[PDB]
Amino acid sequence: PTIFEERHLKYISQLGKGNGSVELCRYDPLGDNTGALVAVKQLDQQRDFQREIQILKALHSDFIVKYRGVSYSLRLVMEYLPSGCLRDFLQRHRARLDASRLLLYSSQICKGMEYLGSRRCVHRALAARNILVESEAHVKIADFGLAKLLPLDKDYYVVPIFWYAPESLSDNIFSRQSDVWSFGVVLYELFTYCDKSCSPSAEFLRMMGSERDVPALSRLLELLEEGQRLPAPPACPAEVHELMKLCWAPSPQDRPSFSALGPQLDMLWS
Ligand SMILES: */C=C\C(=O)Nc1ccc2ncn(-c3cncc(Nc4ccccc4)n3)c2c1
Repeated sequence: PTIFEERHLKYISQLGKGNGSVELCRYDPLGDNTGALVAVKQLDQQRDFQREIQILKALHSDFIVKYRGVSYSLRLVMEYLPSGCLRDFLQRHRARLDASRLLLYSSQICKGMEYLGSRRCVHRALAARNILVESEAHVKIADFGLAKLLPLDKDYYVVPIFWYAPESLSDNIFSRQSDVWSFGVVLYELFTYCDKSCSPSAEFLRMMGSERDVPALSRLLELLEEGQRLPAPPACPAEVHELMKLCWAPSPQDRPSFSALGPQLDMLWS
């Protein structure tokens, strides 16, 4: 929880890039390569980094990536999770992993989302690509770039689409209930071991009979209105598929809470 002097941050590698980049650095004030490793995020967006840091300063959970401080143009310094993105990890260790492990990860993501809910924080971005793996036994939620704190008196706000709840698609509405819908897509992703051919984009594009890279918002809404949903992945226990279907109830108030999904996933693992 400190200001990291830029001169002491020794660049190791680029971890990711998007809309924005995350760099693996060694914080070496001594200058003898004994210092701890950190992940440094760097970028009209002064308002957005101000928004993101205010949220991250306030989160303290073993299931949410730890905010470590700042460095300087504002840079955000976070803990580094050595096993990287869940999407990469599941694809590389598929043969060595099992349904038990995916239930353990599902339970941990659900605990972090319960915590975010307790802070009236909407994550919005939740997807396997922003879940990070600390160790074989532990994952954490990352990417707070689109996160938002709800007002005290309003449980929603108005702002890829394959993780979004229908109200987000049709009315630009986001809430903790739309985060539950996205969590259902994450459960789907975990159970495919993040396989590219069965990704939410690949599967929804097949279901919609699309012959293009970019989906049509109107067609996805039509498919969802019909009651169509992502199928149960081959590796998927029937119990988990039922939980996904609940997260995907068309009305937000009819979706389960993370506090209700959580013990169920925990038990399936245990
Ligand atoms: C798959 C990319 C990757 O390996 N990324 C990554 C690995 C390890 C790690 N530790 C900490 N972070 C981190 C820290 N703060 C923010 C972010 N932001 C994002 C993570 C994942 C997707 C998008 C943004 N990551 C990483 C990141």
